[PDB]
Amino acid sequence: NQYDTNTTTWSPTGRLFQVEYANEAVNNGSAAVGTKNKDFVVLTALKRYQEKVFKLDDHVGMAIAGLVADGRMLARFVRTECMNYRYMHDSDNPLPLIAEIVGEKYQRHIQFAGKRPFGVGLLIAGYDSTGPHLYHTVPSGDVFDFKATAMGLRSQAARTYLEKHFESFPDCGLDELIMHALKALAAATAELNIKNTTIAIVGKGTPFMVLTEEAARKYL
Amino acid sequence: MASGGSVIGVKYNGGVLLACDTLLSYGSLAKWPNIPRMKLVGAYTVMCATGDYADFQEMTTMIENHVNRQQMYGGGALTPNEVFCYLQRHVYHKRSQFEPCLCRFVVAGCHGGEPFLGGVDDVGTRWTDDCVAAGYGAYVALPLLRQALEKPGGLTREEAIRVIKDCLRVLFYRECRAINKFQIADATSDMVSIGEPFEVETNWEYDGFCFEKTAIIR
Repeated sequence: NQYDTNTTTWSPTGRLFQVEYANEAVNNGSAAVGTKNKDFVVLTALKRYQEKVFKLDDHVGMAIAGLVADGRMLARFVRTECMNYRYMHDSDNPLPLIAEIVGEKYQRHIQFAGKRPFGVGLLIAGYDSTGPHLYHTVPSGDVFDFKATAMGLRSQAARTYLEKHFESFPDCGLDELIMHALKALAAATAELNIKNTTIAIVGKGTPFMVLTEEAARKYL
Repeated sequence: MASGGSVIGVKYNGGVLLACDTLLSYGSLAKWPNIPRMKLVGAYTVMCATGDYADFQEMTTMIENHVNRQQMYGGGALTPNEVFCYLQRHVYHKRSQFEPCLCRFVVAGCHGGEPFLGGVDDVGTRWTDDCVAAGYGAYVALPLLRQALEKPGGLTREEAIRVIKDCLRVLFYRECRAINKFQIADATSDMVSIGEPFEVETNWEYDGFCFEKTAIIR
């Protein structure tokens, strides 16, 4: 295949091949799941001790899938954007604006020869003046706003489960929502417990937080 | 070096008033008596400043643009508190380069039925409070607004207007570079409105001001 070495080469059917391959890096990381009700977002992730969930500011964090060194870069970047914002404004970086700028950073790495794609997907979960928000970012620079989804390996199954249940999630409380996020992450698999499964939460009243093994015992 | 004189502001029950005159001076020359010095910034907020009018124009332009662009590109409508914070950072930054904004700002607004009022000076000092002022307002007005606010339970809109006008009258009497022509903005119910100019009634007819009593030589 002549058309699949660089990012700066279209193919005769209007495809960018190197970009689809970066996208496989995501389909082959460990599964993560997100879901949201009226006032919280829950991330869960199946650790395959590997940092897979990062806090980006008081009101927002993310799960990754794929190349971790890419995840860490995208984190230094968002953290520095939120801090800047709060220095200038004394309030929280709004979440739609976080998504835009991540999207654009990714896109620049798919259009020049001196930049490599990012081989890492994010589930960004946060909470601001317009409620909770769950964004998915992929290496093509696309940015979806979801009520629920899953990424990474076997994560189709997680996706199927969620598809039957998400309509009920607006009404759920924070405990059923966490359980739905686990039955989903389970569907992508050894079983879940406090040494290989992460849970994080953010919402009204609730700065972004990874549950400790104690608090997580209740759910697991 | 078109320059603005005093600005004053006071909080009352339900909102806040900002007032100034419509004059730009150049040194002692009263050069433009019909300039509207107050600027609406976004949905909830209004600003004014004492000092160098060019530096005020530049700083409010920069701010109004951030506020309008942020709103238009999906990041919502900045609040008084946020506008104020951003202002103070830019004032401070410029001071830190030794290229100061030679103004003193007063900012006012109303969001969530909570009225804002605060001040920023040209080295970046900031404070909020129930009454703020700049220029000879700080020496002449604040003693009166502060006395007025001593009453418990706060001020009605009408009592806030009365005391704003008494301050205006003293500025007009004792501030050289002033004129009897003023506007008042009123932040209340999550929006600001700027009134038409008005004048205050003054007194000039005391017997102790007559020619014979003020004569240096009898």
